[PDB]
Amino acid sequence: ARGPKKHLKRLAAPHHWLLDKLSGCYAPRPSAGPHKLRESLPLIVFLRNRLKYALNGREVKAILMQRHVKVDGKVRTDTTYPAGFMDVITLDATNENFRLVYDVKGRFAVHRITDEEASYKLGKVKKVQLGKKGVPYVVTHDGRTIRYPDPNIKVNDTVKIDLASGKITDFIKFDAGKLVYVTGGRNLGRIGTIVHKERHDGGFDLVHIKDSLDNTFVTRLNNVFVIGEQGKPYISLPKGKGIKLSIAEERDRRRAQQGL
Amino acid sequence: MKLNISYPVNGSQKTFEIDDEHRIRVFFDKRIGQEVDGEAVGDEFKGYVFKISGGNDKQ
Amino acid sequence: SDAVTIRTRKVISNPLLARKQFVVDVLHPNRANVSKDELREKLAEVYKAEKDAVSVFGFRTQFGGGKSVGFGLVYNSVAEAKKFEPTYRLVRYGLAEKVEKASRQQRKQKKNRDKKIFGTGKRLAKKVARRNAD
RNA sequence: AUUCAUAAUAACUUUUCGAAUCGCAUGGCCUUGUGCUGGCGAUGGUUCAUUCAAAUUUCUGCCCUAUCAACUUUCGAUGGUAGGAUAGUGGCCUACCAUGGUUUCAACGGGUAACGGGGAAUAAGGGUUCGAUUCCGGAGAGGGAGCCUGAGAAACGGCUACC
RNA sequence: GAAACUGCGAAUGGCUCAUUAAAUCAGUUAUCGUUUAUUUGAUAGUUCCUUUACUACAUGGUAUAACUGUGGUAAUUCUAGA
Repeated sequence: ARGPKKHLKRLAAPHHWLLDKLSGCYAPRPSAGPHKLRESLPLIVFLRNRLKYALNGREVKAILMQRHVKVDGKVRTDTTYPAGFMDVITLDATNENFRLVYDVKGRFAVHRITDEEASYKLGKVKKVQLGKKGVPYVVTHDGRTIRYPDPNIKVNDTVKIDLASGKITDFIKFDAGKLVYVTGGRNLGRIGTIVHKERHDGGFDLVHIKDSLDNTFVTRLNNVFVIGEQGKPYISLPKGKGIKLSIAEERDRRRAQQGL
Repeated sequence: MKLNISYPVNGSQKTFEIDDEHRIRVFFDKRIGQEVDGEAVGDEFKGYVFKISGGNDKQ
Repeated sequence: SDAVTIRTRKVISNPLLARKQFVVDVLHPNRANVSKDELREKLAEVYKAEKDAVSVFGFRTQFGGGKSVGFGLVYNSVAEAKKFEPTYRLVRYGLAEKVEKASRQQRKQKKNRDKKIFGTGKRLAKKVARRNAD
């Protein structure tokens, strides 16, 4: 179509944004950035539809351009800057910190965090290569390039980024028996532990994951993110701790709150 | 015939109407950049060295 | 007799815009409705504001009358409310006056005539003057 | 899974890049200079990676028609070698060579009051009909062709020519 | 703060369904077969007109808009000369 598209029509935006049908014709199109647009949440959608701090786009823009909001320690005055999975956004006024993670229903939940853990983030190792002058580097899922990685770090490993100076702190190996998190497909938002990984040469390694309540599923290697060990994560989890309660199970509890 | 003439060491310019086409032929069959002689151009143009610089036709 | 009895619901303090935002529910039995100016002066004494930092809009009356639900904003100061309020709401409250402007079609036609001129136009003004003079 | 990433040697090159750019606040020091050293931006820039993409691409799946049975191939049809061109693979094109390739499991031709799909109507089940049209993909900007600029266009609220 | 240079955008959007029957398209693959402004993260101490030019880096020069003025054409977002 003669060049790249710049508009995102409503009903063609990712469903986890939960934009209402009738408010207009267009959705905020994420700009190019650290995360793929299908897997990103525009700052305007987060600040208006999630937090209700803004009432419309002009007030979103007025918030962003006065540098009250910063993502990964940088201001990002762009309305549709592509914030994405696990990114930590700091709103210094009101002294609030958020981690952008999906809830168990496949949509980004508002996840309140403290400053000490707002200071860091985790990156999934997407590539390991030798750069220029024969210098190895790793590439994370958010497009970060970290030179001089630990030689034990391999593909689909996890690293912890200091997020103030983008330097490696420690890594986690992809191995059996370790808590993982599915980041795509219909298992998006689930948290579990690796049971075993099946090879399937020629494409799409699969991994078997067991939930806390002993619910087992299998998923593609591309959509599996390591967050820590069993019962001890490196990220605070939102309400529900990734369990996927069944329909009648959610029914009786929701009546327990409201309908008694 | 109109003549838009400029003297550029002092930045002056003026228009003339030099009729009697039987003597305008010093400009005829001469291109831009070629030198004409002002002696036949007029009586007041004694010793001037006019270089052709441009012009506009009818239309 | 009147019993306006304003109630204020869903109040969040938003120092990002340096305001407070809320839904406002008015019970006005035996009355058509309450004016937005009256809402502003009521919330002025509710939040000890200056009555120009208070802005209200929305205000749909329910079927059958007696109750209306709308939106309210109480800013921290007058100038700070001026910086974030829309021009139409400020004109609605009188804090600002609508500017003098021709219609949108008039502006567009003027801009299209501006496109057809290169430069200031004083050169061509005098040239066409000396031409149409004869 | 690479003649991969890298790295080395020998040279080559209308020698690419390697900051003559801008705002704000302007501190600290010794050497009595208007000396030294100073922040935070901003713009720019070579490769790599990422992202938004694009291009090509594997397999399988389209309505009616035989009163369409053979089609393609001298004028590229099918394949090989080499070269040229391209961002790149490739008959994409060129030279030479071979005679191949499709087809009653319907090729090729003809028709469509055919853009395709998500879908719509009706429907016990199985089905039938519709889908120009709110989303996705494609194509076009009176009809053709050509091209500049640009990362990206064979663009038309760009240009050039013909009708 | 008009005008103008520079930069960026104008290839998005919107409209339509004429063409088009393995074509488009759909699901599913591939690039170990390529281009990719932009964003983001990294990344450049190596440069004696590209060597008798060690004849400025406390920082090279040239050439033009707008503008001033003289003009053409009935007419175009035409433009000539200085």
